[PDB]
Amino acid sequence: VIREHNKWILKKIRFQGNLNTKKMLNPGKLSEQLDREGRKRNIYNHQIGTIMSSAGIRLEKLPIVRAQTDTKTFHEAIRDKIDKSENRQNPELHNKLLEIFHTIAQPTLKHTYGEVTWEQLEAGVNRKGAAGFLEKKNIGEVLDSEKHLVEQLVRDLKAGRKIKYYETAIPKNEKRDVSDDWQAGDLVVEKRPRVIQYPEAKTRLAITKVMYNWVKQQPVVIPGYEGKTPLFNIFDKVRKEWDSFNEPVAVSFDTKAWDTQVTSKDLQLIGEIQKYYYKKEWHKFIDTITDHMTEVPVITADGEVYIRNGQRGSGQPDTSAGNSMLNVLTMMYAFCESTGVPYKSFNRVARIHVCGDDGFLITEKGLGLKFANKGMQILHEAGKPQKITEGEKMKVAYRFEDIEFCSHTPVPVRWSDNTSSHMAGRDTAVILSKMATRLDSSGERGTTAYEKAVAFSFLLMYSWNPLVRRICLLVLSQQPETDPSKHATYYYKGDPIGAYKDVIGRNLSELKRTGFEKLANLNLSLSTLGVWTKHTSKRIIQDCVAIGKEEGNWLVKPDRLISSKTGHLYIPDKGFTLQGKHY
Repeated sequence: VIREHNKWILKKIRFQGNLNTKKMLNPGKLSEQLDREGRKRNIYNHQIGTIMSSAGIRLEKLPIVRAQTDTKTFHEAIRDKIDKSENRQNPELHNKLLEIFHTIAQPTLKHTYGEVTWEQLEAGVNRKGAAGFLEKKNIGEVLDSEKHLVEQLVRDLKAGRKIKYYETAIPKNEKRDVSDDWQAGDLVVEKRPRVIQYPEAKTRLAITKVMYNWVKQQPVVIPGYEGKTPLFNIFDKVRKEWDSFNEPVAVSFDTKAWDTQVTSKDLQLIGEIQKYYYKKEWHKFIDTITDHMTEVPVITADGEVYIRNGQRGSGQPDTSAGNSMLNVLTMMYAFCESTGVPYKSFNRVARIHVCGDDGFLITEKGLGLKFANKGMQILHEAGKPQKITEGEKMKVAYRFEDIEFCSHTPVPVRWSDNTSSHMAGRDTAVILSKMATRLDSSGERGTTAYEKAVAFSFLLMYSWNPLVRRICLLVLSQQPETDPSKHATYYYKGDPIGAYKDVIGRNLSELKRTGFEKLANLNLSLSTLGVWTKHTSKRIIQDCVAIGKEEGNWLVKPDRLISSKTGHLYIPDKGFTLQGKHY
């Protein structure tokens, strides 16, 4: 019941309001927002978002929220997770971890690794890499001017001279999932931030420059390290392994705040394993840097200074390999300690998959459930505590289809030629949540050029999800007269629908059927959290049908369902997939 001269604003409201105002009209919310520096930008990706809004998709209900980046809570964070004594660990642990290491060392590479060229280092590096605190220039900026400085540092570290290592701590500015939360009463509006602690831009360069091989895992030498493999065919290889066992089972790793749990001795162990693969001319370097990481001086963004007793500073270059290697060793060790399986017999009774602290292992029911029970406690005294759940034991998968890994589970996908396979799945709500909120930060603002790349990228990753697929298509369907932006995860050269072939190996038009069950499960939060309406499915479909009925080769015909309905198929052309900003 507002006044007339004031109803013009109403035609600008795009979403339901969220002020919860009890005695003042809250008409809704707009699609623009005030940038941290006065600017007025979009909140979402306009194109993708507009289409989502065409159907009953309330972008507002997406389980996503900004992270509290304010000093008061940032400090709470550091106090809550980081402020802790080093974990006590059974004595001999590290001997046995080393022992286990030797059962998985690749002699063909022992003492072969050394420094690498500036050229291979700068391989799509993140020039916008943070800069330090006491440091002026950032990565890239450092490449250009102070390069030679990096060199003397390397040289300094090698000589093992004195250095002023310290790490900067800052809350991470990112939108986060609250899908689990909202799914349950708790309708949080923001979430604690991840606190990043990281080495100086120059130091990061020196480090990654000589340890490129171990850090980037060029020559993956970590058993089960799967963060080098593309998420579209990963569950396929795991599928194999699963089928090889009689009555398989997957046990999931679930350590609490892993980084905060890394011991000093854990760090030294990695030091050893690193010296195992590096030419002797670098062992002092390795020892030197490792001696520093056992007690790091951290300077918070606000100015505070705390002396952290060894843990993993997410920003350390070695984090990925470091945590992955240390994680597999500990879990293997844990498995053995639990079942009775001798160390060298690991690879014969089980298969392990890891990605940083995340990971699981496949094995015969018996051995797996054993690992699952005695596991918690063994792990607990190993210094890597597992999250208390309810059935006081590790999560056990009895169905391959239930394996959770790297934030995904497998998704069944039948192809035209009745052949099958598995794609990487996730909650649609979340796919949508990332689709509408990912903008190019490695840039600023938005263009259909960008969204097109975004759509393409999600096509490669989620073609099994109809909703998403048709939305991606509708996106790609626009401005064909313009090539994609290279600021996305991926991007195509030539014809998109082609490239999907170029990478997936098959044709989109061939995606005949997606597991019904896996899909019903992956669509729950959509209803439960009120993200979509009943009509949404139909709504988006017609949206395609419309474009795709006119005479022509419509790239929206690859949906076997839309194609059917339009009476037109799409005839692909060129198309070769590339990369852009993918980690």
